[PDB]
Amino acid sequence: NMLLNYVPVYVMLPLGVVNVDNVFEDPDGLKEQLLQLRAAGVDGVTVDVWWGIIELKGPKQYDWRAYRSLLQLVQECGLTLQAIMSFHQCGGNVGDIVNIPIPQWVLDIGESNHDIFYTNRSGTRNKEYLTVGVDNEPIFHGRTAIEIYSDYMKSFRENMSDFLESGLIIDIEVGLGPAGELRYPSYPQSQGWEFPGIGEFQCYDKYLKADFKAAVARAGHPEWELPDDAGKYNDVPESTGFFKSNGTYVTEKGKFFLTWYSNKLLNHGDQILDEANKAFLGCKVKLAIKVSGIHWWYKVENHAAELTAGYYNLNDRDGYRPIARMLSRHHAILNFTCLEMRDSEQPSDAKSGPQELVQQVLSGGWREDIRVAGENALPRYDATAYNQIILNARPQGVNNNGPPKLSMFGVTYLRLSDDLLQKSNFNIFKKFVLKMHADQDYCANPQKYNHAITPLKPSAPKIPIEVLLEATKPTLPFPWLPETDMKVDG
Ligand SMILES: OC[C@H]1O[C@H](O[C@H]2[C@H](O)[C@@H](O)[C@@H](O)O[C@@H]2CO)[C@H](O)[C@@H](O)[C@@H]1O
Ligand SMILES: OC[C@H]1O[C@@H](O)[C@H](O)[C@@H](O)[C@@H]1O
Repeated sequence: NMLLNYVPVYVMLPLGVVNVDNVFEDPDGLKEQLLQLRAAGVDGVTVDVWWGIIELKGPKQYDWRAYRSLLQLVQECGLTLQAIMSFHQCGGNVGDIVNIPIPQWVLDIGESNHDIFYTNRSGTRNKEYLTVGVDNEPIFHGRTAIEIYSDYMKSFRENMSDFLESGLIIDIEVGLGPAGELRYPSYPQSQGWEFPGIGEFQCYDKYLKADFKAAVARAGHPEWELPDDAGKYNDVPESTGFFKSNGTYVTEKGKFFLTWYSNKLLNHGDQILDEANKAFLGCKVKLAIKVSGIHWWYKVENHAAELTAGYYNLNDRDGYRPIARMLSRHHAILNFTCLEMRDSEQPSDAKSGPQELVQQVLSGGWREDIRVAGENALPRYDATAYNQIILNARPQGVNNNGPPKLSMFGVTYLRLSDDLLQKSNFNIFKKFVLKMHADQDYCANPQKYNHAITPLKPSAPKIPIEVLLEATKPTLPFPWLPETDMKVDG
């Protein structure tokens, strides 16, 4: 039955639906919009549950009231919800039209210890997310960074227990870095970065620097230092000593560094997912993480932008499949934040391969047998963008004889706004939804399309780093259709 080809669609809510003062500003206005979404067949909505808003007053001083009101309204409107545990700041990344810092009490600690922030070679501290360097340092009034994240999720679970039991929440997206994605803040607009700059390594805080020095010493090269020839944010690879042909990135020193740098992210994600699994154990919800889509420089040997962001991906080394393998033990979903782009839409001097990157990432996930989801990177309202999203959702089209061999677990659309509801735009959006649903009407019971959610089980045993890195072996991607068989047209 065709319903087996159904891929659910979710819509991200406006940034700041509950403001920095923890107030659900305009319920009536949101309601009108939500009702239009429900009428259009949208399965659910997505929202940031901001750490800086909820635990503002002080350690474990949570206030869930405003969010309880929002969830209540969402439920009343007949929509499901994807909740993002947002442990990051809103404001310095593309589209961030509102400023929401992390808890002030944490920022106060940052005044006496600047090394709790990601730091670049020049010494500039980025305050949008706590460096992985302090994940296990008990410097926050007795707690470590991971314990803070853990306590937060447990409080959410307990205080929103009625919504969880009633099945309102479909999945919990655990924020793991800038913009909620598992990556280093290598391309900060707040520091002057501009596409398609290669970005900069963010491993200069005292915690990461010390870990590196100890590591190279144990490797027999105590004299090795962090990269000093990688250039600046807006450089091009060929103008740097680190990324040029036969440059530092290909030397024993460079390879060791890149492995160390990317490994920190894998472990960061694995340890926090462990806590998320314990916090939501038994609940009918799934776990998910977000991976950034860094398509610029993907078509040159150095893959410079990916490397500075923490994804050690080269033409002969898969830097994404190891992440997918790590996710399997947690039975988590890999959410890829860039599915609507086409190579031809990118300037040629950027050497961008968004289409190829998507194929590589989704294929790796399916090969590791995990579920994969995604979202468009930039606001788009045209047919071509929707058709590309639909192609990626079902790479080999629909199957009239049963379920498709390949399909994404869901797609989240960024973002709900007055522009989207404009007559003509919303008209196209409705067709996008219909096509994602494979020409079927909105289906309220997820079980009908094999998306039933069972109680979250405990995570499987820890997978050693060496086994994770075996996933770096390059593999051929699954075959992709040149265009979707379920086009929106125009
Ligand atoms: O509201 C979710 C999330 O949205 C923004 O980050 C997006 C980004 O704009 C996209 O281009 C892509 O990278 O996915 C990101 C995460 O969904 C905000 O910048 C971020 O703070 C917020 O959590
Ligand atoms: O915010 C950065 C964005 O700027 C836009 O002008 C470009 O078209 C995007 O490709 C880029 O990601």
